[PDB]
Amino acid sequence: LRCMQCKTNGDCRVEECALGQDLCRTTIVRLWEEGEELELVEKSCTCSEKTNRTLSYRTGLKITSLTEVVCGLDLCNQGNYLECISCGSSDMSCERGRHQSLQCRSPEEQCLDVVTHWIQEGEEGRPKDDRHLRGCGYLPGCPGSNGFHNNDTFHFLKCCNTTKCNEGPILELENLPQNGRQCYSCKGNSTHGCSSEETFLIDCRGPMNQCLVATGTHEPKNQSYMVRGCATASMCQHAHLGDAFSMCHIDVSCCTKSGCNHPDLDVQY
Amino acid sequence: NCDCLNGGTCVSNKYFSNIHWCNCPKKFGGQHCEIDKSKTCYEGNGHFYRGKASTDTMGRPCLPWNSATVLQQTYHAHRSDALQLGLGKHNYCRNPDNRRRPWCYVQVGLKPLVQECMVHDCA
Ligand SMILES: *[C@@H]1O[C@H](CO)[C@@H](O[C@@H]2O[C@H](CO)[C@@H](O[C@H]3O[C@H](CO)[C@@H](O)[C@H](O)[C@@H]3O)[C@H](O)[C@H]2NC(C)=O)[C@H](O)[C@H]1NC(C)=O
Ligand SMILES: *[C@@H]1O[C@H](CO)[C@@H](O[C@@H]2O[C@H](CO)[C@@H](O)[C@H](O)[C@H]2NC(C)=O)[C@H](O)[C@H]1NC(C)=O
Ligand SMILES: *[C@@H]1O[C@H](CO)[C@@H](O[C@@H]2O[C@H](CO)[C@@H](O)[C@H](O)[C@H]2NC(C)=O)[C@H](O)[C@H]1NC(C)=O
Repeated sequence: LRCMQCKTNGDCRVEECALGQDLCRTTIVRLWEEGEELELVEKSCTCSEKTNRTLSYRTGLKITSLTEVVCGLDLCNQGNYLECISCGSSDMSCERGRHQSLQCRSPEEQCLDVVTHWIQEGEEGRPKDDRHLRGCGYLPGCPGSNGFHNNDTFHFLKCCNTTKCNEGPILELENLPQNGRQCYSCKGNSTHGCSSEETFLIDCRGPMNQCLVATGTHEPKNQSYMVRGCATASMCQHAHLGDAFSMCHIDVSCCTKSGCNHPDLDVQY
Repeated sequence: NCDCLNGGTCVSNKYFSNIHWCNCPKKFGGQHCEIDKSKTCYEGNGHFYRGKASTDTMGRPCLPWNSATVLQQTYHAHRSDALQLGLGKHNYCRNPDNRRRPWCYVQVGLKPLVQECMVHDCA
């Protein structure tokens, strides 16, 4: 495979898709202010397991629209009525209860609530993810919910179709009652992030009752990541987890008994 | 590293190939919050001119710095310093080479041509 690699500025290229790359992507961000708009586009050989998608949300009077689309074969990236609640953490419309209506413009796109929450500290790290987002869209696995958390992250998605089906209060992790299961937490590589002494037991909350182990590659520059934590049923499948951790070619394992998912219970390679 | 300028905290999304972009201030525009929406006059050499001025002295329009033709020329939006320079995907008077006042390439007959632009300075 070879894909079209277009930088945001306009500058293109033809990329020889590297080992296990296998997908052409076109990602499009379109912003619409009052009567005013722009759009950015990147393109590249991407990880397989990706898939077409969309996200859109009001923040103030600004309306952001994400879309990304994928296709099988060479240089395919080369050419050219449902209501939901909307808000973001850009303008703190989510935390400050400024929720707005957002009519979806498509048949297939439904109400969404997404939580990206990183703990960490300060500088380099903690991706620029809005961390609370609500609006129309279609995303991996869909209608459904899934989540993960571990000692330092909480990801959650709620996908559904009914008028304002995504309303409700902002969904914070310590607002979700312990479920009784306890699973190892860690995240990095057997050297760092998930060495024996950084990996430890934690209290699963809310719907996340399965102990998770995911191994994959850390496609933002390699290193072959590992992740342990508390997953929902859903996240344990269809590589939904990759999107949270931006991982490629993940093998995930999900045991339903407390404290399985210990390191020495792993399958591997 | 987080690209933007002026105000403009930058934002990304895990779902969409972790693509990044800027949340912009009231008086600013552009991918990188670069374009200065308010400013009318120029500030000197007009090197640091950002505001959005399209036409030129004869009334003709500037070609976009990202246009196929302006990509032949010396100053275009594909070059490493394009951000720094003030060269975006637009047709705005710009003075990247430190000429007298800001200019832009303007299609005259069959060739792109520099043309001193509109926009009086403060004076
Ligand atoms: C994302 O959405 C795309 C569809 O909207 C899709 O591209 C589809 O890919 C096939 C080729 O594999 C194209 O097939 C074309 O060929 C058939 C006949 O065999 C015709 O019926 C079509 O008119 C068409 O010419 C599709 O055209 C093409 N559809 C589009 C809009 O580009 C991508 O593969 C999708 N990727 C994922 C993960 O869904
Ligand atoms: C488990 O998670 C918590 C954070 O919620 C971490 O505990 C804190 O540790 C930091 C820095 O080491 C302190 O500044 C905070 O005061 C602590 N906050 C709380 C609520 O305890 C802890 O470091 C975590 N362990 C790992 C490996 O991520
Ligand atoms: C474990 O992962 C870390 C990254 O988390 C790897 O780190 C690199 O170490 C080199 C020096 O040897 C530095 O120059 C890089 O900046 C580090 N990158 C990161 C991300 O830390 C580390 O090499 C990995 N080790 C193993 C055995 O996989």
